[PDB]
Amino acid sequence: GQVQLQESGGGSVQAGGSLRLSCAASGRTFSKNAMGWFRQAPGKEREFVVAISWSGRNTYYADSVKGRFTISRDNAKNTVDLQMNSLKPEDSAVYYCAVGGDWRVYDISFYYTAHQYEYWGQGTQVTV
Amino acid sequence: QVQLQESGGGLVQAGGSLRLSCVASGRTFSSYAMGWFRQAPGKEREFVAAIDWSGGTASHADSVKGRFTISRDNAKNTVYLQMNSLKPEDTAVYYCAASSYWSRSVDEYDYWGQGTQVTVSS
Amino acid sequence: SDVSLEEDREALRKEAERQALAQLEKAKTKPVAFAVRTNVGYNPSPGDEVPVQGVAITFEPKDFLHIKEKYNNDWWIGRLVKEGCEVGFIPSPVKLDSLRLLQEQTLRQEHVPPYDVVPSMRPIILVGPSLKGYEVTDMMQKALFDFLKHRFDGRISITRVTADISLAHIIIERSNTSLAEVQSEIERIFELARTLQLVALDADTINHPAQLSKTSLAPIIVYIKITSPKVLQRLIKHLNVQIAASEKLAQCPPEMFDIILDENQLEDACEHLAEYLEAYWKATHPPSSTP
Repeated sequence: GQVQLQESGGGSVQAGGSLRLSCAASGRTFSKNAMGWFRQAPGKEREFVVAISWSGRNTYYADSVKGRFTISRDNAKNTVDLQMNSLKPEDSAVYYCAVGGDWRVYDISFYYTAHQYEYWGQGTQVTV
Repeated sequence: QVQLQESGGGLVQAGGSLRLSCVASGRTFSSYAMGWFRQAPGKEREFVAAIDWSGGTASHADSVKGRFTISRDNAKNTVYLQMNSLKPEDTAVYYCAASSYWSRSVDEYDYWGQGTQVTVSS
Repeated sequence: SDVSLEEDREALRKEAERQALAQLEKAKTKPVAFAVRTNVGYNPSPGDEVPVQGVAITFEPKDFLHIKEKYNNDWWIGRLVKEGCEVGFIPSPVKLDSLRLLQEQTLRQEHVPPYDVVPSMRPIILVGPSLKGYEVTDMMQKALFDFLKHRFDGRISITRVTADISLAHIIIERSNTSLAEVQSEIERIFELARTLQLVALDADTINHPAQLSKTSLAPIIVYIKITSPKVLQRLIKHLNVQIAASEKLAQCPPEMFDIILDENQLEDACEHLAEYLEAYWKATHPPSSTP
């Protein structure tokens, strides 16, 4: 098990609140890989949240979080950060970071599709 | 190797409308930009119109601007040339061609049809 | 024989790479033949059989590429439209579709074409503060065009577009008013951007970015925003139609604009637009292209 995604920054907040999630990748430099966040609520299927391109030039947000969440990436440290502001109860779920597969040719829909991501973190809880 | 077949040529009249079509073989039609060229007798063929891969962008020769319209549908492997306001100067053999590039130069097209003859009576 | 042919092929591949490299250096100063906006991203791999190993261009979805030459049926020579990016090898749609199929077979997974031909310079189109054809918006947009003509003199072309280029039901609108004239204007805008000069359009019928989002013009949408509805009413004195679309433009999602000019001072807004366009000029005119 060489690749490891360690996540941090979860917890509980009051509605309208904010939180910062972070994920540090190790085992590969992942220089040409996307990195993103998915979430899963109890009884709901897993759903896309946000993703950032390997270059950091392009970001992709789900409509449910556009404007309230922001993603950033530091490749030298192999880390991604997710600033979530104005949090709502519908945002309560376990959040998973993920590293995209070694895509050769891809469209924007790859960023939104979980089976296009190769490596995953264990998850961090976020409640209201 | 893509095979192309034009059709629709014939004897037409000035001021009328004519629709030419070209059907392509193979399963990679959408990977090629499609062009139409026309040829006076004894002369080298000249550019008429080209359409890009999705059909969202087209270019037309100055002499046919506003009168001719190139289009394509990738579902039938077909290219069309809608020719309105036919003038006697449109009399020529019309050829369809496929290119992996974007161009109006004959040398940069890779596959050619056998052509279809259009005669515009004045 | 297996050893002897591998030696003859290695020498032939080595010579082909040297000539391909020399052809690449010649293309640095060649004019841009055409531009494409990508619908896919491409990460080159060692097995892609690039004409020169390691000199294939990496790009992302919605990137813009300036194409210089056709190398062969599988490869073009061009560059990503971005500062710091040099000419390299770009896969043709023929090559990209084969790489895509190979990936889908590897991962056990009719596609939209990967490239759209777009103008070599994205045309600038102003929207806001309200409806064009009225004095308040026409005066403020004329003020921005006059500034651009002076700041970018010799580097910009400003032209009027009276044809409804949004039409590039709509069947009734095209029956109102000629796809021939619209297509003719579209090709004219492509031609104005051929030599890589900045292009600014005074498009009368374009008041909202959604009217031209589905075209291949790929414009640079500049939003002149008056954030206070009271200030707009002050400047107007048909207020009702004017205040409504300024509210409509404010409702638009922000990613639908390329620039939002909401600075409280007009001079600061002009400098903001000038800084953005100078960066675009640098991205389209790299230093290696001028000798």
